[PDB]
Amino acid sequence: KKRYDREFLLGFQF
Amino acid sequence: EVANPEHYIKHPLQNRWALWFFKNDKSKTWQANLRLISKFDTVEDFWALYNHIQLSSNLMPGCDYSLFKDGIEPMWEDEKNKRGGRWLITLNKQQRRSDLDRFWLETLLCLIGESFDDYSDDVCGAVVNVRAKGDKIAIWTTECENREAVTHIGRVYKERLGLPPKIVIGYQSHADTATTKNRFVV
Ligand SMILES: Nc1nc2c(c(=O)[nH]1)[n+](Cc1cccc(Cl)c1)cn2[C@@H]1O[C@H](CNc2c(O)c(=O)c2=O)[C@@H](O)[C@H]1O
Repeated sequence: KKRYDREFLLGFQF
Repeated sequence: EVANPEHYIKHPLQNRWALWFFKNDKSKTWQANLRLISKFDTVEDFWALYNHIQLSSNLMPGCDYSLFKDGIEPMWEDEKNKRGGRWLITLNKQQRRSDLDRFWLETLLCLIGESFDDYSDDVCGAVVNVRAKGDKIAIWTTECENREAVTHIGRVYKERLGLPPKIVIGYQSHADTATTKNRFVV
């Protein structure tokens, strides 16, 4: 149900 | 009237995840070298933990990171691991400098982002082994006789890592491992 794109995840790293 | 949740909530993951650490110590047992680090269930807490721990390529020989769903221990004798196996990727020594950390991050993102669609309930976790003879990264599956789930996970994983089509990775059952033959290849 909760699915996330790699580029969306990588935007919260900093 | 209430505050808009998107301005303040942490972004929730589908699953809680646990990061484990294996310390290379021949005086202790395997069971006692394997220890929990911490758990997280949001994108923000995942990065809080990733950003302060060592990269795999900087670990000492014999150590492992393991990321598994809350409730599943990173050992094959666990209830959700014993009928499954793992998509195994073997890396040459030169890959340690160039691919190990990038592959392991991508692997983390596939798990926590649920990149295997409806076969994501078949995923148990992933392990990176830091070894002098060659590092290994692997995604563990709960049932090796679920052909379509295992096949889909293997294929999506291989293209997420950017592996060339000619490079073949194998899926090996934990019960056979306990020179191992591949049940599946992509
Ligand atoms: N009780 C228990 N001991 C284990 C386990 C485990 O799950 N449970 N594992 C992990 C594992 C994962 C998938 C398939 C297999 Cl066959 C084993 C390694 N050990 C112990 O370490 C030995 C080999 N382990 C390692 C490798 O292979 C490495 O690299 C490395 O380290 C095993 O024979 C056991 O004595």
